[PDB]
Amino acid sequence: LWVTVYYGVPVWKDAETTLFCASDAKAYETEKHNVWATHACVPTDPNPQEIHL
Amino acid sequence: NLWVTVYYGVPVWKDAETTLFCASDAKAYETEKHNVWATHACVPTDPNPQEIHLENVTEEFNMWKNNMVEQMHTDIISLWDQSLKPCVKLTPLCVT
Amino acid sequence: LINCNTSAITQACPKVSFEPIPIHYCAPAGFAILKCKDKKFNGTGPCPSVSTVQCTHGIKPVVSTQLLLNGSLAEEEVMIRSENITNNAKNILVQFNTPVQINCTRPNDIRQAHCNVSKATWNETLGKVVKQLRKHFGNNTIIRFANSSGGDLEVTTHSFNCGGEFFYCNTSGLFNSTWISDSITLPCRIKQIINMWQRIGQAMYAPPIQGVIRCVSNITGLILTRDGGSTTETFRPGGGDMRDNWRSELYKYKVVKIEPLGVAPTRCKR
Amino acid sequence: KKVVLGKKGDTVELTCTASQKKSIQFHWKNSNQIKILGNQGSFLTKGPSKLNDRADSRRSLWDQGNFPLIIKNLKIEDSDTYICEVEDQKEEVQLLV
Amino acid sequence: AVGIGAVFLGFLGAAGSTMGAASMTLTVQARNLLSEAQQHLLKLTVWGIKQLQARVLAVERYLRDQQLLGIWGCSGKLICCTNVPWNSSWSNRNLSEIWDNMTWLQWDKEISNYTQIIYGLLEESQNQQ
Amino acid sequence: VFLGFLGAAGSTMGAASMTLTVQRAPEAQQHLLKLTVWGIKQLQARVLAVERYLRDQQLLGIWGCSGKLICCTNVPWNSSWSNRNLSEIWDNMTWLQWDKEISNYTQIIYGLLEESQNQQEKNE
Amino acid sequence: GFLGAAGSTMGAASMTLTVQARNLEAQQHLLKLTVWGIKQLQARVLAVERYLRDQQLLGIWGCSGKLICCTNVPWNSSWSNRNLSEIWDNMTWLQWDKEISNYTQIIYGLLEESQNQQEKNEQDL
Ligand SMILES: *[C@@H]1O[C@H](CO)[C@@H](O[C@@H]2O[C@H](CO)[C@@H](O[C@@H]3O[C@H](CO)[C@@H](O)[C@H](O[C@H]4O[C@H](CO)[C@@H](O)[C@H](O)[C@@H]4O[C@H]4O[C@H](CO)[C@@H](O)[C@H](O)[C@@H]4O)[C@@H]3O)[C@H](O)[C@H]2NC(C)=O)[C@H](O)[C@H]1NC(C)=O
Ligand SMILES: *[C@@H]1O[C@H](CO)[C@@H](O[C@@H]2O[C@H](CO)[C@@H](O)[C@H](O)[C@H]2NC(C)=O)[C@H](O)[C@H]1NC(C)=O
Ligand SMILES: *[C@@H]1O[C@H](CO)[C@@H](O[C@@H]2O[C@H](CO)[C@@H](O)[C@H](O)[C@H]2NC(C)=O)[C@H](O)[C@H]1NC(C)=O
Ligand SMILES: *[C@@H]1O[C@H](CO)[C@@H](O)[C@H](O)[C@H]1NC(C)=O
Ligand SMILES: *[C@@H]1O[C@H](CO)[C@@H](O)[C@H](O)[C@H]1NC(C)=O
Ligand SMILES: *[C@@H]1O[C@H](CO)[C@@H](O)[C@H](O)[C@H]1NC(C)=O
Ligand SMILES: *[C@@H]1O[C@H](CO)[C@@H](O)[C@H](O)[C@H]1NC(C)=O
Ligand SMILES: *[C@@H]1O[C@H](CO)[C@@H](O)[C@H](O)[C@H]1NC(C)=O
Ligand SMILES: *[C@@H]1O[C@H](CO)[C@@H](O)[C@H](O)[C@H]1NC(C)=O
Ligand SMILES: *[C@@H]1O[C@H](CO)[C@@H](O)[C@H](O)[C@H]1NC(C)=O
Repeated sequence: LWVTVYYGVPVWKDAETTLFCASDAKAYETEKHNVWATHACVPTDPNPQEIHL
Repeated sequence: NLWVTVYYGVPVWKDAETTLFCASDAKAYETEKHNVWATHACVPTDPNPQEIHLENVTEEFNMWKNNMVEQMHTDIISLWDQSLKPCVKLTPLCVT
Repeated sequence: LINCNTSAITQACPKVSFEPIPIHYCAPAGFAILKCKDKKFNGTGPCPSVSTVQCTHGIKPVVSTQLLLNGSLAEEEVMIRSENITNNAKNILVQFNTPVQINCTRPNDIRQAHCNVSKATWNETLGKVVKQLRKHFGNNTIIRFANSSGGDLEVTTHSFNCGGEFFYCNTSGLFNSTWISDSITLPCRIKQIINMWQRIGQAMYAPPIQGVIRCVSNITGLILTRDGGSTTETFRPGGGDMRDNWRSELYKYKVVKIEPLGVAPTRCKR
Repeated sequence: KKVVLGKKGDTVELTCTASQKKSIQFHWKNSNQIKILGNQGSFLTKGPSKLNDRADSRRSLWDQGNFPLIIKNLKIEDSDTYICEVEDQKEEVQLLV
Repeated sequence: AVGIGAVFLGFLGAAGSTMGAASMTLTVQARNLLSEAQQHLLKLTVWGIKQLQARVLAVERYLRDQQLLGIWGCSGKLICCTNVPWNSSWSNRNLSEIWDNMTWLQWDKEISNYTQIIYGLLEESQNQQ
Repeated sequence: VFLGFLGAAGSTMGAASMTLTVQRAPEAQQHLLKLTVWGIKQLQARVLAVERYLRDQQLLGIWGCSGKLICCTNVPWNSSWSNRNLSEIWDNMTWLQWDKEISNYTQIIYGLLEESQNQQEKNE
Repeated sequence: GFLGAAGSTMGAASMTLTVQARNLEAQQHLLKLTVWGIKQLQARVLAVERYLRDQQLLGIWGCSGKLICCTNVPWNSSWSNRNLSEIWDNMTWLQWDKEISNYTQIIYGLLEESQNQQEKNEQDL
């Protein structure tokens, strides 16, 4: 019939963004990952959430 | 016969006197004592800044009653007072 | 009928490194900073090539007197700005269209510093100012650059800072000529009991560090001052009100407030 | 119009006065408009006159608005009028020895 | 202020243009203009708050205009017409003398003597109606 | 306005349009740094989720139907835009399968749907 | 963000209900200011998202944008029909809010349907 327009519709397409990395580290050990995983990382997520669809 | 409209997004401006910041490019690990101050009171810069050239517009500037200067003369007095901390000051009081 | 006491505060004073970085000045949402792109701007009056940007360029807060180190250069010619020329009490700001580099160092008496500036690049760049000065002064008058006249040591000498050490450079051999129609050395003396430019009152610092002290900068400015008498004109330099240092870099900026809500008459209905 | 008298050699106190007591940049000039004193921020700057080393101001009083001119060693040549410039108020004061 | 701070700068794009050519492109532009170490992390968070204490300020400055447009009838409409008659005592100029030879800045030097009165008349005209 | 707002992508579009409108020591002295840093990540996600809503209320405003969920317009369908029988694309088809079908023409529908408001702006 | 102003009169509220939007160095404790800088900013995004989720309800009932909107759903007698004079004279908006307890949930249910009836009325002409 006629074109109608909805908002709030549950659709998603795809993405090619740049994800950021978490990697919970120690920040004082001289191991080479634990000195890299504080250079370009973040503390890991406290209370993560995961929903089943 | 002619009726009042309303428009949103008209290129009009006034002359206001807000309080702008600094937002410099500090490193937040140095101890240059500007990078100690610019990491606390100044945000990071914008890497893709906006710059819009205009049409035939002649703005009446001023240079000697500018009020961005009194918001730079404060943030450098409030730099040097926390950067070059001396050993002895002598500031008068002179109470009436 | 008044009398004044003088306090004496005493902080803990280490030797802090101190170099100025470029600091922008942006505003919050709902405002804008206009920018004058006219490359012949007197400072006041209608600027025809106005652009619109958020904040200005990285302005380095370089505190100085008698000169304007490390600033920004004019586009085409030497500009000369004042609130009212022939007021005789307004500081004539002067920009440069070229950097006059200045090596000013303490070698290995610990308060002793020469200050090398080339006589080739300075005699040209002081000559360009005499062209732009006779534009406002009659094209037949003699222009004489004296050294200073009295006052405190911070305004009578090129006082600046270099790695935390408060240099005090004597510039009598820099403005000495009299104009008609290889490398100078300047005897700088690091001081420890200075006056403050923030407020009124002296400050006493630590003794200077051990080692070499170096800072190579660009003189990109001047603060001259006329001495209007009763004929030639005597242009002795000056400074000291530190707003004039930063007035010469916020000179092409204005802060406006966007008001996007128009009410115009038309012939609409409903 | 104010006026003052001195004998010889003494120290006078010719005062401007501002309105807010927050250290407005002032000056002092003679009748022929040569600079005598003047605030430059929080420093002090004299002018290339005959009084180049015999003039002074109280630096502690600039925060309380008053900008005096103190001339030591009054000679015979400095009998003149002297003019403040605070913001616009050219407050003239004439001195005779 | 990357979200709705670049919108307010885009309003001033066609300044100094004529009043007809500046109001004609309002619909066009707004669709286009709306388009970690130890010592670091306790300073890099204040660089994340201060970049959000102004980005949120671009939101609640933009919604303080739609709360103002919504009082005068039309909300969400850029070009909008109202049932209030234009008094000639604001300006005694014909519409041929207005949308052809004026820029938008000259209106702030012409009707701002009256621009708080018009905002009251636009209130009641969409209050009782 | 949120980002985990519609994770209810069921099966029936007729039922989806119905629910379209109804919507201890892990510390090691660093648990105040985990909750502060990821507090920002839950604020950079919520504020951008607001500015996506305001970017879309201006796009629904150009189509005239702003501040409303189900926008009924005054432009008919076509034959190129997956001319089904209004039963296979409304009672047994998920929205993701429907969005994958007309994805070739969503940039083509949006052009004329702007023009259908400008014609309704001519009679004013 | 849209709060109130002291209540204290029902009639004097509706005059001043419009004017709430009709016109308008530490470096030592970096956890006292960073934690309370988020909690004072999480309470400014919620004051924006509660406004947009409440202009969404008024968008359903056709009242989107208008502060004082008027709608075509009549008073039932079973919703605490008091004197309509003294409600605006000497009463606060808190005291009126107690005067309907569970009728607010069924007042809203008619406004969702009366617009949908009006949706089936404007498209049936
Ligand atoms: C105009 O701009 C120019 C361009 O930036 C400015 O010139 C810069 O000036 C700074 C200092 O004034 C200078 O920085 C030095 O660089 C050296 C080369 O790497 C460094 O070695 C030196 O660090 C030492 O000195 C500091 C002074 O306090 C110490 O804090 C620091 O820890 C280092 O100290 C060691 O060495 C000293 C002896 O020097 C010794 O006493 C200590 O115990 C320790 O062993 C400075 O960082 C820049 O290099 C200059 N830039 C350039 C390009 O050369 C100029 O200052 C600006 N003009 C004005 C007026 O500000
Ligand atoms: C710039 O300053 C000068 C000096 O103060 C002003 O010139 C004098 O102004 C006084 C006003 O009290 C007059 O009585 C003199 O006749 C003026 N002298 C000269 C030589 O002009 C001048 O007016 C100022 N310029 C501006 C634009 O304000
Ligand atoms: C700054 O330097 C100048 C010269 O470069 C000093 O001025 C005079 O210079 C001559 C030689 O050129 C000397 O014979 C004099 O003794 C100097 N002084 C005077 C008072 O004439 C000037 O003194 C220097 N400034 C300071 C503060 O020392
Ligand atoms: C600038 O002025 C000229 C002169 O009339 C005009 O033709 C031109 O359109 C103006 N510029 C803009 C961008 O409108
Ligand atoms: C600066 O130049 C402008 C012309 O561009 C002129 O109107 C103004 O009077 C000048 N100001 C001074 C102080 O010379
Ligand atoms: C400086 O230049 C001028 C003209 O260019 C010249 O008259 C003068 O001799 C020069 N001085 C020196 C020291 O080179
Ligand atoms: C000074 O020079 C300029 C350009 O060389 C000239 O226009 C001006 O008339 C001169 N001034 C005089 C002769 O007084
Ligand atoms: C200026 O020069 C004269 C003579 O050359 C000298 O007596 C005086 O001390 C100098 N003053 C300064 C501040 O250099
Ligand atoms: C001096 O100017 C040159 C360009 O003319 C620039 O590259 C250099 O960095 C400047 N020196 C400073 C800012 O110290
Ligand atoms: C999931 O599918 C089953 C079987 O088709 C159906 O009964 C149920 O209602 C569906 N639930 C949702 C949430 O889609």
